[PDB]
Amino acid sequence: LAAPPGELTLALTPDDKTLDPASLDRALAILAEHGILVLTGMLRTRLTDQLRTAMLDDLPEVLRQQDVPTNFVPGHVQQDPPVRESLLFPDVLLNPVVYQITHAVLGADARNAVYSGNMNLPGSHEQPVHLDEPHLWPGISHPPYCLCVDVPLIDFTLENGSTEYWPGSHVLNPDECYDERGCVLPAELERRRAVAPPVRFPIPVGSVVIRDGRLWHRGVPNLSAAPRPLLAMTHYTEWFDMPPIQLPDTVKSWVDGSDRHTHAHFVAGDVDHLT
Ligand SMILES: NC[C@H]1O[C@H](O[C@H]2[C@H](O)[C@@H](O[C@H]3O[C@H](CO)[C@@H](O)[C@H](N)[C@H]3O)[C@H](N)C[C@@H]2N)[C@H](N)[C@@H](O)[C@@H]1O
Ligand code: NI
Repeated sequence: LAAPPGELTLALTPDDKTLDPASLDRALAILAEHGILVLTGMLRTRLTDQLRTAMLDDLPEVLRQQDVPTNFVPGHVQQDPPVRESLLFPDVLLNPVVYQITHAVLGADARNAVYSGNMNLPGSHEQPVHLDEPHLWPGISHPPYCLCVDVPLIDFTLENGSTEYWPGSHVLNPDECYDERGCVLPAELERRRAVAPPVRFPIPVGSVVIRDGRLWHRGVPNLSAAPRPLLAMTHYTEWFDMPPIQLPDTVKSWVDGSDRHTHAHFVAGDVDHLT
């Protein structure tokens, strides 16, 4: 593919603060059927440039750690973006279109409880197909309780490790489908591949991906010369237990008391996001 598939894609400008009813209906219809929705033209260059720069500037500190935290296989580094006041942007944390969709899917009490990132390094390995958040009981069909909000901080290409997604996989929860790490058992993977094979496609910087937290996906090798930073948030239902995001009380004024909710603990000092 050369672009996000039309059936998963809704196009916007950074000026759009709400989806009209027909746009919201299509957004919800895509998330319900495919478990993944690509929103193009959401974020200004000004914001993505500063976040990209901050995360690449922090990568050296991350690679110096005694144990570099990875997801599954070499080269998929867990990296939190900074929570400096200067790098906490309302249009990223409290995006009005993102929360319009998450409010409609999860309810008005839904809250962001993740402010993290995935730095995919040059020469990274293939992750096993997994879900980031499990089904709440084995062998049970239930609606979503969490939505991953993924912000690419550079153009994602097939070369630099755009994520493999398995459309419609978010509703699959037969017995002995998942292991303790959330990896899909091989038997189920092959059966699914027959009827609905995975897709991988470019995603331009400025885009936002909203997906069911239970969607099957894998990180894949970054074959470029440059690390591929993703900023990651996750909206949960009110009743799902999550630790709070540590934020500086310098952002409490606009974060706390907003009707788009964040599970946050506000600290007096600077926060150390890296450990
Ligand atoms: N899309 C955002 C992020 O999603 C995932 O991070 C998740 C964990 O996966 C999840 O853990 C779940 O899975 C574990 C192992 O399967 C189980 O032990 C655990 N009980 C179960 O809650 C935590 N609750 C929250 C964390 N933010 C990815 N790792 C990461 O790449 C990505 O940035
Ligand atoms: Ni994952």
